[PDB]
Amino acid sequence: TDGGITSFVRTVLCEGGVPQRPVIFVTRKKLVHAIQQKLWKLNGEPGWVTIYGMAGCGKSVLAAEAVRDHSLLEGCFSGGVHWVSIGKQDKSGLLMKLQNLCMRLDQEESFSQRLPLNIEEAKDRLRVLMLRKHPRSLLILDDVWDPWVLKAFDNQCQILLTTSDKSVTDSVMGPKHVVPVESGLGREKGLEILSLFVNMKKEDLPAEAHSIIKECKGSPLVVSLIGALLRDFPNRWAYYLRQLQNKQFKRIRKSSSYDYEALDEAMSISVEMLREDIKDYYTDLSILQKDVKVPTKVLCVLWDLETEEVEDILQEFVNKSLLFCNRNGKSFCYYLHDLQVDFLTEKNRSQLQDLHRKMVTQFQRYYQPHTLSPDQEDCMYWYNFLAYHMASANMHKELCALMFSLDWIKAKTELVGPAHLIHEFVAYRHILDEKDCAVCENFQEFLSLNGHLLGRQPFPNIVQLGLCEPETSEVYRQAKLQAKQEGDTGRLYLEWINKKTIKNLSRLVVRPHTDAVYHACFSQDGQRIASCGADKTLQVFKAETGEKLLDIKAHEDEVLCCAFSSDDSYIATCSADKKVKIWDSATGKLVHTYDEHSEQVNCCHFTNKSNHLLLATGSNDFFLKLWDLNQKECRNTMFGHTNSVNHCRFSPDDELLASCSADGTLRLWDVRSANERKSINVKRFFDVEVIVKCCSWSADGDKIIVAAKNKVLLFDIHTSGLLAEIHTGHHSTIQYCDFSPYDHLAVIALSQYCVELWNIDSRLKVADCRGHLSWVHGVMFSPDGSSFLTASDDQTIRVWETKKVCKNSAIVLKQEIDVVFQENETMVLAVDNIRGLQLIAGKTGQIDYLPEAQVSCCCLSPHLEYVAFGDEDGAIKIIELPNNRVFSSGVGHKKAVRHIQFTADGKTLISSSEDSVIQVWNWQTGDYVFLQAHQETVKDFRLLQDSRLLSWSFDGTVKVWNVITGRIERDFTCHQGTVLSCAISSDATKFSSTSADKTAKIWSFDLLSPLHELKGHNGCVRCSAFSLDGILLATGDDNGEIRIWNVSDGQLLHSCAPISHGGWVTDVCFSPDSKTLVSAGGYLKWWNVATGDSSQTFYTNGTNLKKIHVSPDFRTYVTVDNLGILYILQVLE
Ligand SMILES: Nc1ncnc2c1ncn2[C@@H]1O[C@H](COP(=O)(O)OP(=O)(O)O)[C@@H](O)[C@H]1O
Repeated sequence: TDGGITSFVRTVLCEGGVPQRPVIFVTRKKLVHAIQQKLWKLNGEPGWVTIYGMAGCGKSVLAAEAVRDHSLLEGCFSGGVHWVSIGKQDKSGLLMKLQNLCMRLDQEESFSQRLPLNIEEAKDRLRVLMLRKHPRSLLILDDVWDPWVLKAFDNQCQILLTTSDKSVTDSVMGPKHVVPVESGLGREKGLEILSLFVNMKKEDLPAEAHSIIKECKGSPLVVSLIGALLRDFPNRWAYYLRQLQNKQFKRIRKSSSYDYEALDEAMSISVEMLREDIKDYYTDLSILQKDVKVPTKVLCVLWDLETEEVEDILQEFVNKSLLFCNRNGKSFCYYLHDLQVDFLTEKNRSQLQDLHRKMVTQFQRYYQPHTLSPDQEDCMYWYNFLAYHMASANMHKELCALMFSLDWIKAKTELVGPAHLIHEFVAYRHILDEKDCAVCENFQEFLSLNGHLLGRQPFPNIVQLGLCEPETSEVYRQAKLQAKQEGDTGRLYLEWINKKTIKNLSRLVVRPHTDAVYHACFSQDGQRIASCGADKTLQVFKAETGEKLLDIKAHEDEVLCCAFSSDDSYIATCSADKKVKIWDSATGKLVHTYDEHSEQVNCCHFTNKSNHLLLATGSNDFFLKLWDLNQKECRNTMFGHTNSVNHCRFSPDDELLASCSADGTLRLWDVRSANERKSINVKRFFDVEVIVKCCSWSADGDKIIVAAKNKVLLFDIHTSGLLAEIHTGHHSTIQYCDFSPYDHLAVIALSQYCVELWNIDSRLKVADCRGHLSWVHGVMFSPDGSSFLTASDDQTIRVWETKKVCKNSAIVLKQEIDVVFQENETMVLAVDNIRGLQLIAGKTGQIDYLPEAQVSCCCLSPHLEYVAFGDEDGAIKIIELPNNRVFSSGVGHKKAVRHIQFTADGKTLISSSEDSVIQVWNWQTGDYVFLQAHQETVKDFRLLQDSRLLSWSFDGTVKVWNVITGRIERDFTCHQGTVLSCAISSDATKFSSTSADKTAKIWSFDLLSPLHELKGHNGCVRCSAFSLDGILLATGDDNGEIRIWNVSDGQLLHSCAPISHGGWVTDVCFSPDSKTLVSAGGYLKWWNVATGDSSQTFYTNGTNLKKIHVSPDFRTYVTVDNLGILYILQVLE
């Protein structure tokens, strides 16, 4: 103990969070130095310096002592250092840490306020602060337990960590180091310690001394404790050597309590010796977890006291070495050494349940769940713990109360993401949602859809998000009320009338994981399913009710795949720990481990015949191993692939093995010999690298389908020729699939949550499957094919019954519709997503179908009665609804049919395609009128006043034909490149402006020169509309920007163009009162004329809407999201 401090060393250390010294200290300079060395030994280059040793051996004090020296600090870590007590944390745990470490580094919000909402995101926010804003800085990680934790800090920093297990640096690369520190200490120091406690100096240090130390085993913790004991009772020097002689502490799990023995005792005694008023107090601290620092106030609420007092009490403890503390900024938070917690949790074992109940109670006596203003030192603590303490005390009532609250949901999420709350619902399900009620799934399924939104600022109106749930759901009832309680307060909540029609309600959803499900598969009999994922476990349920049958902790890392044996006897799993495990489908006990791959493993599949039993695995080691489960060893290793092997199914007839790699080849192996028999290069792409995944065999096993980027391919296992090729969603990437045994059906996981299954051979999508809203990973048919399952990042497996998903539902449509706000009801007409078109009667499902050659656009005749639609080949037809059959079809049109529309009167159809000619079919009579623009390709038109019709194209040209006489009454060359949207001033029509690539020029059907150009928009005005007379015209920009310009020929009224919109502002429209501008693009969003927005609410599952249909009164709406969801909104009662 002395002084090498510099009031600088101070700042740098008190800043970063480094702890100070322990009451009494003994310069272990020999190692303070040992460590320091390895630190300079990093130079500039980032590295890893690990100070490991048995728990309670000094490390944490050693670390601090290392960076407690100016010489080493400046010129090395001149930027500073940051202490981060991590300890043993699960996933959600490390998150609360990182969240903290960020609330500290960007304490200036220098890079967006609000903390990161998840590990990954925090990794970055971190990597930035360390590599700028705080460079040349050291990161001190106190007590690390798992390798993976280090890989999150692997961001070019020089990190000094401490651990009780050196093997934590095997999941990270860099010039690592090691500074071994024994578990014990040396008598001379141990003595020093005692000495400095009793105020002696080895001179008066009794005989016992040398023996006591020998008993405390050197552990500075143990010693110091005893030393604090021998100091508070100067006589028992030999009395205690006696207690320590024989460890009279009795804990369950006697067996081999390593470091305990000496410690448990030290504690046992000192504790029993506390005064009889503060002794009850220390007992309560039995509910404070390892590597968790509590703040003064958390205790005030527990004990009904105040700062000073609560601090004095706890002081007596820190002084006696029964507690620890460090600054937080005038405010103090105290921790407990790991071992001391294990002590207490064992000692006051039978009392733990009550302490967690005495807490919470003391939290309701002072606070409110949804009233914790985020300035209270204790704030955080509660959010990420109140929910735990309650469960940790088993309080069905209490808990359900806090987690079934819309208000807590908001409250918490806005502060720390939904990341935690999501875990919790799953963790505390066992106690939470009991009885019969599924008031859970509701809140659970709630946290899945709108997951992405919560915690993301501008914070969503948690009420609307709820209104969007099933009527039956509690999330709704709580949101319906929350609303009806404020009736008339300038808000107005919209309401999804047909919220019911949508929702492909799968026959069953299962939630058994804490993290993304990466795979699943039915048992041969189809009765069960196994599903492994990043929750590091295996999980097997009934294909019936999801009734859990097995909950194994499979591996010590993420699990990339799993499958059942040929007779459902075993379930094997293979992961990134490079291990392949076989389990007992029955007992679920380990049955054997095959560790031979160099890299992670992915494909693991059993032989199909109930005769022989083998297992084939693919890895990133490029090999493919065949295991003979009846042998302690591997049966083969297929050297062959160029890159990583991904998928691989055994041919029905167990003689061939298929292999699908990243090297762009499909490869057939002869099981018996294990020799490459064929290799199929996938070259359908435009040297280029392509990855082939999912790849199943056909019934007869004389064919095989495989998936590469944006296609599925059917190959003849013989000719090695290609039999069929179906392209998928424009441009994405099939992430998985699975050939069905019957009907040529093949389900495929498209890019992100969208999952559609097709019908090869007819090569036509058969049915879309909107179900998840979080990246889908796996998907496959039950053996018999009757049904299929899906696994995604929303960490849920959902069974689906095939027959039912394929029926022609009006659930999902294309984004080509036409609305009819006929008063007492809204009527939408939409192009189906598969074949015909649907006549939807919003406010009474009533879905009527109409077969057809895959239309390309729809069209309703005001009065209904006649429905018209364009076609893909340019064909046009009209069908009369009353009859719903007799249809009339005119001839014309070379390209597909875009906008098509009926004339004011019941006859004459206008329709533009993808070329210069507009068409005016005055059907019924049969006469035709053409409008040879000679232009380029009419972008779109609009039925003007009296038989006059405004047109515009990729020529900046706008025109005013007149039907019944293809005669150009007006021509304008008002843009040098593609006109995009432009409206008329409806009332009268004195004006009619445009908006092309640049800005929006508004003119007057007269002056063959635009009134005043409206420059500014830095994206490209892609729409606009005039204010129902009101003298205003809003222009929707491309990057979300949206300015409202004023009808005074040329100005620049307010630009309420936030984004801090969501990609493209494809539409707008003013209220009949010229006060409410409602925009549409990535999602709906209203505004307040002249500065500020409004009910910016309503977010849709999907996005990139196009045209938002507003009824007359602005109290009814209709739109469709790129997920085929038809939203028919209508303001709340
Ligand atoms: N050099 C030292 N001098 C005095 N006491 C020490 C010393 N090192 C550790 N201790 C005692 O042990 C505690 C710190 O233990 P710690 O270093 O955090 O264990 P670990 O290294 O396994 O994390 C302190 O409360 C202190 O009384």
